[PDB]
Amino acid sequence: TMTDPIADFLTRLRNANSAYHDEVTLPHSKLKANIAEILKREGYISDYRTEDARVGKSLVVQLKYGPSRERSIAGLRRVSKPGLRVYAKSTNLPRVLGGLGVAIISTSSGLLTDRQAARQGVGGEVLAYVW
Amino acid sequence: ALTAEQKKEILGQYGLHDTDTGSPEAQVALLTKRIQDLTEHLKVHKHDHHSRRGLLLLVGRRRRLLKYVAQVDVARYRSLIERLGLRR
Amino acid sequence: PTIQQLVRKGRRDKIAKVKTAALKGSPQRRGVCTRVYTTTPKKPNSALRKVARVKLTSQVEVTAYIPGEGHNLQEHSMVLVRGGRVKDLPGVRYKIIRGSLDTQGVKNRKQARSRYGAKKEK
RNA sequence: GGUGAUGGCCUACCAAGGCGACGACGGGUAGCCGGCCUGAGAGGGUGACCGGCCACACUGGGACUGAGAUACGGCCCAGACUCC
RNA sequence: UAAUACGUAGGGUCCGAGCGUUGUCCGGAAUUACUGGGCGUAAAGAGCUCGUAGGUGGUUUGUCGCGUUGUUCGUGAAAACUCACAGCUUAACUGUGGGCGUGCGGGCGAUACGGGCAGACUAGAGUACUGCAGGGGAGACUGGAAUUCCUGGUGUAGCGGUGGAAUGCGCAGAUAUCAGGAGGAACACCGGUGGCGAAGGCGGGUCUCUGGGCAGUAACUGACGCUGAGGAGCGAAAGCGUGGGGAGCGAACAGGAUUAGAUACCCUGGUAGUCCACGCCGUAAACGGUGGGUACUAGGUGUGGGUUUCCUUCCUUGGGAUCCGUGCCGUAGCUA
RNA sequence: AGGAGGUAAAAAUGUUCA
Repeated sequence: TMTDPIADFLTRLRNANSAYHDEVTLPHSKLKANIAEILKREGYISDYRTEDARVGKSLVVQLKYGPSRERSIAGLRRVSKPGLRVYAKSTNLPRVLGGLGVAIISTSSGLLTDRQAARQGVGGEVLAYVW
Repeated sequence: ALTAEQKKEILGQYGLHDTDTGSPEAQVALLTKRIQDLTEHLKVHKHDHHSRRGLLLLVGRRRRLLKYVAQVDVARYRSLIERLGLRR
Repeated sequence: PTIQQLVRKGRRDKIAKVKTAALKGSPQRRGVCTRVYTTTPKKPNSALRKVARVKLTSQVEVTAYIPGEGHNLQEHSMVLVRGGRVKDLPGVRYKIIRGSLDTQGVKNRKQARSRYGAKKEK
């Protein structure tokens, strides 16, 4: 069955970005919403709406493309998977794409990039690389 | 192959409230009746492997449900198995 | 595979085959030539390749090539055996090296004398 | 009871338990480590000098002495070997 | 026989009191891949299911702070390694100081994620109700065609068989034809890129018993789910056992033919077996050579089952929407 | 464009480096 909606979310994003879709609807989770907020702030998506479905709540990500359909995202990669959770200390955080990327880190200071995590001196669960 | 009357009979005394079917108690009761009927059917027709497989599936479903009940509250599990004549 | 498959069963490197087992960890061995003789190589090559069945100090009897032009070897000769593959000779992995207290150097070697036990003449 | 000390360590009795697929019990191999070699690293291999710990002192067993004993250059016994 | 690969000379090159060889280890080897591989055809998906342990876990509230993370303390001997300095004339080496000591234990914090605990929810899963399709399975009974055999007429000299023949069957009345009977097995047409089943596989009809699936309703429970080591079960055909049966077919076997030979292809026969009952076996190109579950990612076109809806003939397999299937084609992507 | 089925009987092998 479903085992990580984080990877589901990243995959919906990746496949829609490959197919040049403008929207991505999926189920809602507070964690996925926070991830979408990070992606919005780092500029990998245009916006994200949280709306109501027939049963629960949905996330509608308005993706972003340039004028010549340049994919605003070039890759997504779940890292802390179920079955193998990976945790990063503040020192050995990962540099995605030589730093031009963004690693999503879950910490007790919240959900924040590797840059923010190194700034705040903390680390935690490495959810994704979203160059 | 149970009829609606036999089902409702079972649900009366193994269901929690009037309209419950999905409860583990009710499901286990229904599956127990089906298992009895199918077991007698097989004691006659021993070479009905295609139905014995369905029997095994129902057995697994019943076991899963009883596992859920024992995980939730053990008194329900005990009352269920002693009221149905089950071993575990 | 999956991570749980790995933590259960793990990775096992393919077992490297022990080679030159007749030496038994030694670089060389001493042995008596039990039978000096000549062998015919594989099909593309043809020659009369000089070899010796030698009974080493490891309690192993192996075939060993005799490089160089000439050799003074008879049976009952004390010989020093090294490793080295001779392709055209299939069933052999060991060579004999000069300066073995019987195998004197090759005559008139003047380029690669160290590999054939030849002293410098001056 | 015994020990310096806890403890089936030992003993009488009592109960019938304890360990095992998370690999008991067996078989094989091996002294362990800091370290060393390699390798981008992870890792692999290794355990020489040097330094620490262990074990052993012809084999096996045993205690005595003593603060302390595997008591190499100590004791007792048995055994193999060597010698008078 | 015209060797830059052998041997020697020159000459060049790589090192240099060393140079080469052997042995051993690592590397290269992403060649056991955690970093860092794969399994349609390259080696690689168990024959398929069930299910134990285990692994894994939808949405959400609160809490614990176990994992996790931060900080601090102690320890992580010295030597080593590394950085810097200093000293043996330099270097090696040596020393000094720091770092390292990839960790562990205590203390003090954070609580996003995982997890535990206590709950909540319905989108997964399962149940109920209504319907639906279906060679799903088992048992019993039963039907007609056809073959073969038997009996009896008619009927006479060939039939059969092949590439061509011959064995063979017949002339004791065969083949053929008509009628009747016995028995066995398989079920034409329907019947197909069709349906069902986990797979194997399932096709005459009826009855009985029985399993699974799908759609719709959303009444119910409320993550109960997924996978599944081992294990258990099912598991074509052949085969084995016991007992029946035995028409046809038919390994073996026997003749005939072909052939250089033919232990074969072809022909004529023909035993086990194929069939039934109960059981063993437990394999197959058990193949989609593709494990299961879930989510997403262009479409087109057929077809099977079901729900609805719109032109409305208000005829209607007229079309559309949707769920489940099953096929062909074709993007992106993937692929040697 | 619409519409049954067929026949070729058997007939082997290939020292050298290439």
